Amino acid sequence: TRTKDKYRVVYTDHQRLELEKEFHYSRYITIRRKSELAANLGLTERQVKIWFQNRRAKERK
DNA sequence: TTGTGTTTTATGACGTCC
DNA sequence: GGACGTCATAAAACACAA
Repeated sequence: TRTKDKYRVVYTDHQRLELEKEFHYSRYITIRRKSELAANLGLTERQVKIWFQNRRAKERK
């Protein structure tokens, strides 16, 4: 769906920062918010979703 | 350097929506 | 039969004592 002949892609610093800020604001992301964020950062909704899931896991750990 | 231990993307499997 | 949540796990990329 995302993966191809780039197994995984390194997110820019800026992107990462934005995501972190969003996470801090709230740990779950609304569909609308997700859509906005993907639009404004050059990532797919799906990518954003994945990231949030990862981040929650990380927090738990 | 460069091993090697850890972190970041990403997936399928399985679970719960109030 | 979707959407999103967990999780164990693979592989690329990084962090950094040695």
